[PDB]
Amino acid sequence: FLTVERMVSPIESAEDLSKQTEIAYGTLDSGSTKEFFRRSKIAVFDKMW
Amino acid sequence: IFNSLWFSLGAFMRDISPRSLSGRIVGGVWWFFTLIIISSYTANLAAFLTVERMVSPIESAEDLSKQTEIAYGTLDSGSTKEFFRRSKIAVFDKMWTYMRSAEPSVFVRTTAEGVARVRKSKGKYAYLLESTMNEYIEQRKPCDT
Amino acid sequence: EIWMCIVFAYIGVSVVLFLVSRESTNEFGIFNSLWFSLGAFMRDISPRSLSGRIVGGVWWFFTLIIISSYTANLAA
Amino acid sequence: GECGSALSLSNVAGVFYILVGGLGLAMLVALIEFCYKSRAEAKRMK
Amino acid sequence: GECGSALSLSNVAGVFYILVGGLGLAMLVALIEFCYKSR
Amino acid sequence: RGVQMLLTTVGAFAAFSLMTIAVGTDYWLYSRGVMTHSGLWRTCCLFKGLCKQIDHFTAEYFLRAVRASSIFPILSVILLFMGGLCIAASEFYKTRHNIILSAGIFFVSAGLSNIIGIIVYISANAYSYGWSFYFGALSFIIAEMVGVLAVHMFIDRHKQLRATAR
Amino acid sequence: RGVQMLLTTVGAFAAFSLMTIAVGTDYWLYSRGVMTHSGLWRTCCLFKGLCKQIDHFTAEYFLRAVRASSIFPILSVILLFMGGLCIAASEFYKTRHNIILSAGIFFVSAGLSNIIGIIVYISANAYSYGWSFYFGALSFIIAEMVGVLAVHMFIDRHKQLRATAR
Repeated sequence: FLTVERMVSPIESAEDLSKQTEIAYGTLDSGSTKEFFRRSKIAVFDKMW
Repeated sequence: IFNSLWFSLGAFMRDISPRSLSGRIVGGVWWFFTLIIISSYTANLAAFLTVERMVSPIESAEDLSKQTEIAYGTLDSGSTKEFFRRSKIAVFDKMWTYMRSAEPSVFVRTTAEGVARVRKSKGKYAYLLESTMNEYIEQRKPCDT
Repeated sequence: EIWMCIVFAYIGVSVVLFLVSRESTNEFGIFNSLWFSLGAFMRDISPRSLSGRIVGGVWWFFTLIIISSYTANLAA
Repeated sequence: GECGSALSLSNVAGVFYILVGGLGLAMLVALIEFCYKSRAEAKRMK
Repeated sequence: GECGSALSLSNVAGVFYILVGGLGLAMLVALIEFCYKSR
Repeated sequence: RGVQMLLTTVGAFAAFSLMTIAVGTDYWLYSRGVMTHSGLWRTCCLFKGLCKQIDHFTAEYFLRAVRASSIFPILSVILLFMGGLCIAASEFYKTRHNIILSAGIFFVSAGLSNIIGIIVYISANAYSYGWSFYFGALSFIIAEMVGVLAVHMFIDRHKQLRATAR
Repeated sequence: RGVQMLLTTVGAFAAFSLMTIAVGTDYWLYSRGVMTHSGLWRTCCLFKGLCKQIDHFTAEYFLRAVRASSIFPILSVILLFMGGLCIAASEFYKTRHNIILSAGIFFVSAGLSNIIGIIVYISANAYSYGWSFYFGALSFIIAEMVGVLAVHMFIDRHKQLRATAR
């Protein structure tokens, strides 16, 4: 339990968000952020959209 | 008292106290407690073996502003210097106010000079530069920045 | 090298025991003192004079930290 | 881009050191009180 | 696509059990030889 | 009886000379930067065949300075000198109990200085060791045994004195 | 003296009745699938308010069958019955040493059957416990103490016999 716990701690990323499904994430509707993701051509951001 | 203290030290470390059995509870509850301890620091160590991987203490501009051990500066004759000279943010103003009168001068005439100061200052110099250059240098030998 | 260390610890301890001995106590012989050093190195009564006492607790302490250490290293 | 198990003897070996200095001094005080007080009393008798 | 610390008492508790049966039998043989042979 | 004298002298010259040779060379034999040896003063290559001053030393200052100039092992040298000197002094001019015990103490503690110094060296050194280094550690050990025979002879003298006291 | 008799009887009826009640209900109280209780035979809800046969049972067979039908705790029941029965038998018809020791043995070992059975239950159960369950464990404990007073009175009788023997 001791080290199992203590060596843990995760730094994520937008890419980390893209690579997982446990934690949902989203944006405002009807806004420029949604247009950004809708029009993004970056693989991570496209995949997130 | 001397013999009792010896029973204390020898008790903590890994002979026979019992008589009163009113002293039993004291003895056992000791062995209990010290045992919990030794377990605790023991696995604490074993973790220190496993974990304890190093991390940089300070990663921000606010850390730089709050310290004087690590010097920092900018390129001369550039937009970064105009940024600090014209910044109204307390941290950036305070950093400019330090840097502009820090002795010896913390400013460099070339990016190469700033890199050389980072590389040669034993971690006692941090260089403020545009992110594109920083990430470029990050891909350069000796990969120390 | 750490093995050499423990060896030297052992010998120094034992001899120091016999020096504490300076009409005789239980550590009157080098052999018994060495035996004490061994049995302490592994997981029974030094105490009489309280002179040697402190030195013995020093021993148990020292080797205890040690074995703790090499054990953590092990599990690692 | 151009950037892409052991044992620490030292650490407690220091405590070996200190422990041993403790030993030597311990025995010093030991035989200095033994000799000093003990014999001082012995001749102090006659 | 639709797919994207504790303690085990049991394990050695069995050995508690067996250990204790060992106890009861041990004392049985004990007082049966004590009573039987002794008296 | 005289076995104490024999083991005493052979321990004195044995561990003493062995400690001196340990101070000489053959303390660390390994690849240089290309292989060479060194004896905590100057390293000597196999270019190859020459020598150079190699002991170019609150962590760097204190520890590095401590390892520098080989302070502890020289202390072992001087203390051993007092060992043999005070034993050869203990030959005559009886002084039943004082001198033998004294030289014994400074002699065993001298061994402690030797081993402690070895700890300082191996510590600060952070691939093979020098042989006369091993001669130095073994010298510390044999010294320890010599101290055993020393104190043993001393308490023997005590047994003679208190024995004849009645 | 008679304190042995008193503690003996109150231990007998105490731990015995407590074990029976432990067999009754209140062995596991927690959310069902909706919350209910159960006593290793049938669970009863708070739909709500009704009851149903809940103990619907070489790992599944042996372990599950062992936990089934509550074998060990019933063994504790029978053995306790022999406890009180053989002590009330030990009232008269002296038999200085045999009967008291016998009932003591089967009584303490009876406690062992109780605790072991509890182990079987908590084990096989793999959220809160039932209160009469705690009454069962406490019954095993008080039983153990009753055995302590039992054997203590027995060795007392031995002290009387061997004492008067001289």
